Amino acid sequence: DYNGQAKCMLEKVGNWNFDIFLFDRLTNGNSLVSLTFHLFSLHGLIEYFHLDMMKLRRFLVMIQEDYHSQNPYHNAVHAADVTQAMHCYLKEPKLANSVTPWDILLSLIAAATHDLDHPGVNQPFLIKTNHYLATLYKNTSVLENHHWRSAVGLLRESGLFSHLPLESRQQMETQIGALILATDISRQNEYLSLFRSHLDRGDLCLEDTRHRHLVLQMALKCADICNPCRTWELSKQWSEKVTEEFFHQGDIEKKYHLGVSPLCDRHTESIANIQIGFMTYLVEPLFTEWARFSNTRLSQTMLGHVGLNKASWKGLQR
Ligand SMILES: CCn1c(NC(C)C)nc2c(-c3cccnc3)csc2c1=O
Ligand SMILES: [Mg+2]
Ligand SMILES: [Zn+2]
Repeated sequence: DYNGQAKCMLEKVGNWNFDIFLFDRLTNGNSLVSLTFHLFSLHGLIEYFHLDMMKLRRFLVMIQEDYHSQNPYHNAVHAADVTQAMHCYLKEPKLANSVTPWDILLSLIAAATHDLDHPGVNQPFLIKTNHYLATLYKNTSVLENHHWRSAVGLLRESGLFSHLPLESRQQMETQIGALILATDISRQNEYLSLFRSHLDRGDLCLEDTRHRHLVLQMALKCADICNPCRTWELSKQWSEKVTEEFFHQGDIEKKYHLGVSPLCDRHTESIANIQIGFMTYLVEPLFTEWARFSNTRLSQTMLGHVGLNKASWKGLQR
């Protein structure tokens, strides 16, 4: 029965109300591999790049298995969700009419690997505990650099693009890296201001690769924080999961006298308040600029869901 209904759900992979949780349940935890394999096929990439499907499945599996399923939030299902959202944005007319198969290929791989091997604790925690990653990357986008170099290790190991020129492989690594690093939420002000200027100037030229890759970076930043732009039933689950993971980092900081990070203290913070401030200060500003770039039904739908989800969280207060 379950393999049947999964196939059926994928017919609706371009829907904003896709249900990634049911999809992962139906596939016995195989959502990222199964979703992304399908999108590679849907976007024609297996033919366009003469990909061996056996190596494709192996690469996708090494990615999926390199997420920590025991993280409440940062696991392969969040990756699969971000990949499905990215696919919806690639379908928006300004992207659909300018992106190349190569852009589509990098965007999906970057979405799929953007949180690879995430340890379930944030950058200030890794820095203050002297984790080896923080030294390796000199305290700068420590997580994102880790996800990226981990992704480059899987690309090399899989041999999936071994038949393409070395220079193409290197460029793939570099452009994926610029996409993943854009997901460092602590640098949102820099990406959002740059984006907002171009949008004020009206100077973006989507047949220019540099401009188009800045837009793709904005698209991936959207995909990564679009949980509140989903339906209430989806958004509620993501908010519980994200909060569980934050509160767990707080319990460790409390137990070991590490200093409790903002948002991680279960005794002074609530799920509702955490969501409301996140929506006001990070989600709405990004999605309002995004809706100026791509002024479509999808962008309105996304922003209506934020307004609605925000009223729900206020409702659940006093
Ligand atoms: C969409 C999942 N998500 C993420 N994703 C970040 C981790 C990319 N961040 C936050 C924050 C937050 C607020 C302030 C500063 N840093 C994080 C509050 S709620 C929330 C959330 O639901
Ligand atoms: Mg991340
Ligand atoms: Zn993420």
